[PDB]
Amino acid sequence: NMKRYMGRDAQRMNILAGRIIAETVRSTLGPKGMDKMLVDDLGDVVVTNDGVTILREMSVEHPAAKMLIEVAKTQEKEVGDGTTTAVVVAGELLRKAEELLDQNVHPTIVVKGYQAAAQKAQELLKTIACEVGAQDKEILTKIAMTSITGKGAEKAKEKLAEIIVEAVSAVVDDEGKVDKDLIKIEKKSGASIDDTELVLVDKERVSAQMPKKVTDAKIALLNCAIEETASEMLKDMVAEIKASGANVLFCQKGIDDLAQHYLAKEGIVAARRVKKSDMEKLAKATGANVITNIKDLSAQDLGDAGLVEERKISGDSMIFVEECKHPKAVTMLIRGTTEHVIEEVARAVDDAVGVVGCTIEDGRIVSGGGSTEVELSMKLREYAEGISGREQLAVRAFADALEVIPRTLAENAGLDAIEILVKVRAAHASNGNKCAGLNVFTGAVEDMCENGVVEPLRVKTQAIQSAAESTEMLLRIDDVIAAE
Amino acid sequence: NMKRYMGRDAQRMNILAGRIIAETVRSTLGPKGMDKMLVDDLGDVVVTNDGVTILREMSVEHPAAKMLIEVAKTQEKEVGDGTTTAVVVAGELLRKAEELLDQNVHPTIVVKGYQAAAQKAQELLKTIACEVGAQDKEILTKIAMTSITGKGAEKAKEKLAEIIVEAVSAVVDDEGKVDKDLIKIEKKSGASIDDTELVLVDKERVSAQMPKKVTDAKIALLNCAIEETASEMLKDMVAEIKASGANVLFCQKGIDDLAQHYLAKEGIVAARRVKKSDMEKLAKATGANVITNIKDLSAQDLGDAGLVEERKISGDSMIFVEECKHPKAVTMLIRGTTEHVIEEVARAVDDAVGVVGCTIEDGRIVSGGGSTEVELSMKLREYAEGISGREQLAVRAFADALEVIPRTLAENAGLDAIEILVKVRAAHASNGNKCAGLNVFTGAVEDMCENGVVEPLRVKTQAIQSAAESTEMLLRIDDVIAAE
Ligand SMILES: Nc1ncnc2c1ncn2[C@@H]1O[C@H](COP(=O)(O)OP(=O)(O)OP(O)(O)=S)[C@@H](O)[C@H]1O
Ligand SMILES: Nc1ncnc2c1ncn2[C@@H]1O[C@H](COP(=O)(O)OP(=O)(O)OP(O)(O)=S)[C@@H](O)[C@H]1O
Repeated sequence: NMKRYMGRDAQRMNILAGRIIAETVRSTLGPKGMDKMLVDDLGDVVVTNDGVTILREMSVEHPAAKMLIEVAKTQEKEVGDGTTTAVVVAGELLRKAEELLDQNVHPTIVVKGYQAAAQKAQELLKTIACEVGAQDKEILTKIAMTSITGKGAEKAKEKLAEIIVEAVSAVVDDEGKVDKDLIKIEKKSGASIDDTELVLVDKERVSAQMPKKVTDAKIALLNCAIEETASEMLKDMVAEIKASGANVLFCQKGIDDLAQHYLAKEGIVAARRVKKSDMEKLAKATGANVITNIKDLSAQDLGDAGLVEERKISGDSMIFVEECKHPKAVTMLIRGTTEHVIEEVARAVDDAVGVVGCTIEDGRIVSGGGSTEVELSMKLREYAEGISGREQLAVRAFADALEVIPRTLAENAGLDAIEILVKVRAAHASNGNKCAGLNVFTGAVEDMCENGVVEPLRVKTQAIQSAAESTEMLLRIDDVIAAE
Repeated sequence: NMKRYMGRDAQRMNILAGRIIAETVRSTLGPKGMDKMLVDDLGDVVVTNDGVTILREMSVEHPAAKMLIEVAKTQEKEVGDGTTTAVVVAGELLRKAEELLDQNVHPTIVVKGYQAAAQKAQELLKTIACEVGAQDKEILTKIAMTSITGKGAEKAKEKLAEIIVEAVSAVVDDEGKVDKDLIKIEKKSGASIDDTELVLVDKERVSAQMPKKVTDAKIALLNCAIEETASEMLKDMVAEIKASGANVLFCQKGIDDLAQHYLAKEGIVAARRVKKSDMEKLAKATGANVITNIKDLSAQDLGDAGLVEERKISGDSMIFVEECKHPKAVTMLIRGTTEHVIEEVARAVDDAVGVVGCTIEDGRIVSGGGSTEVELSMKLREYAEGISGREQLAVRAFADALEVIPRTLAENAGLDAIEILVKVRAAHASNGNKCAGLNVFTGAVEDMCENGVVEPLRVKTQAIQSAAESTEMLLRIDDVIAAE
């Protein structure tokens, strides 16, 4: 009772389960990559190329397959971009492992070489990484351009990348990290995509008596109700909010009609029945605390916004909580034709903000298009030469597994994956180039540094470490116990 | 009509047929190699380790398998030793080929790299080959010792190798080739193996009147009968033999009683009804011509032997046709307990004569025990690095196939074939040793030059060229037509 596989039947069962879900997202990789349509139980339709969004919301039930959905989940959490690359590598590390397992090479000798090679791979990517001065805006534009590319070439327009860099360099708290929460994202309609210019609550003001737009507003987020009868029992409740010094008031519950007069009598603007999702947004953006008791409302529990304005944007009158000047907080009015386009243009900026923010924090970038994958592969095979024992073959299989990304890039491009794999490999020997990679549009092998195809070092370093540590643990299983 | 396989079903059918007969002789290789027992239709039993004798006399019927029995057949014809090694390599070249065929790499790109690598392998073995002065007898003893070893360590005794070298160095016709036919092989009984001292016709003299042993005898080989009635019609026939000047007469047919008196009257010794097999032996050893007419018997059709003597060796009185002094022809009295032992001690010398004769003619030897196989493998992988295109992978597969012999040597030894394959490979890098190989008795990797494990260059160069040319032709078949 109830389900168990023995030794060889357990090792092959776990390796096959990791490889089968890896091939599902193997075609999505590359500028000429494929998209996936997922239809669940509800009949809800969604089409996505992003590797992490596919694995999370689709029906997966195999025990070994569920463990590999933690690699991409910690890839989007730590980096964001490179969720597809982190899964495919892990699949190839299982393919090169079972080739050694059938030859009676012990799994512990395999895990001995796999860890030692991954320990060396991290201390080899450091040299081949180029240093990008934190405010070198011409390179930062290229890094942002490389991030928008991959989701679409038509999305990658010269003017869009210039806007993103200006926002990230402004929100840097000297010295000198980058907080991604400081940039506010707004999703509005209107014939745009190009009209995109450098929290939005779907509500109005509780009374027409209240004014419309402050400068340097203090926002009190109340979870508790400000309620009553007919005997001015709210004059205390209104004065308690005035005691803290908050001119803006976001209430999650209902505000009574008597309190509406008194809050407007002071000059304080209030909003009734704001969605619970929007209340959690306001607390983290402005730096506010959600208070569930009006008696204990403190002045240090209030958030700080730059510009609060009830604009009638796209017809609807909504509360524009953003804003600043010499600004530590920036708002991005991401706009497009249909809401489904807007959300995609919103997620495209999410990756573009991350890479520029990572470049400022680190300094660091590596050549994309399967360029640094070849350089690291040839440097680890010569590293394997100086290792005595059976653990050498594990390092050799680790290095031969690194050539999967440049191989799969040709698989989805149209060109032969066997011919180019030799052309780039020969163009890495001795010295040059280190930056030589495959350009899917041109066809021939080109220098990626001059093409503008660059990705942050964290995209490659995290993806290797997350895939290595996962495959090391998966090769340490010989018995599977699955009840029910 | 009648049998045909299409494309992929034809290529896999021919590769599998070559590999299946390669595994049959794969266990025979090495000092700790296995023997094979073959029972045919007649019920005749014979046990042999020699790779070429197995493939020739056993029941083989597959069309693709019969073509690979021409490699070892031309290995024993050209070299002698290394018939097993020539087949196993050809099998691995088919295994590494079908790995490329499943990846849609075209067979002509495979044959392009396989030929170019074999062309380089021949011009890389020339440097790693050591020059052995033709009369350097201390090394020639080691080469002879290495030849006797492989068939048996108990066969390999110090005194035996010293005897062989003296015979080969004497039969050298200056300057300066070695004729293997000049050394006569005799198979006699008696408690020996150690009593082996540095044509034998199973017949006597036709008349007791005839003498027994000449010096510098001229031998007339007659196929025609010297026959008669009762009216001295043989006085012409006897005088016609005397006209040529031959004191020794070997007759294949019957000699009549009247001619027996007249031949003995002259002093000419004759023998009646010598086996047809022995007549062909006498013609090639002494340098004689088989004449089928007594009227045309010429003096230039007579052979020349050193010593002809009717010894009563081992009880039986047989004609000892050998012999010399300052000798261009040498006789080896190979002796043992049972006739089946004698024949094996006779075949063990056959390999020992070849290698010493090849060393005098060439100069040349390479380290055995899978030593030069590793050196050539690492030198062709770096040679593959400087080749652009898909033909590189064919050279890589050609070089990776060379490590089969050192791998199979460990397979039959008892030690791990995965662990040692790394130990020797790492001990070949940069410079040293070139002569590093596996010693099956010691276990650890040792220098083969100091151990005395050396083989002629022709053993390795012929085996590669015979296996490469065969596998190149076999990869050029896509349709099989087999009628009946
Ligand atoms: N113009 C280009 N030429 C060649 N390679 C490129 C180019 N633009 C991007 N790349 C490479 O393509 C890969 C990115 O492909 P994507 O399909 O976006 O997958 P990912 O970034 O691994 O994961 P996502 O984006 O989170 S789904 C990286 O390895 C880039 O270096
Ligand atoms: N003492 C030794 N230590 C290591 N290798 C050895 C030793 N003696 C011989 N060898 C190697 O063993 C191989 C010879 O093995 P064998 O089984 O005799 O097969 P073969 O010579 O290929 O074919 P035969 O003799 O014609 S059957 C050669 O590659 C030798 O260099």
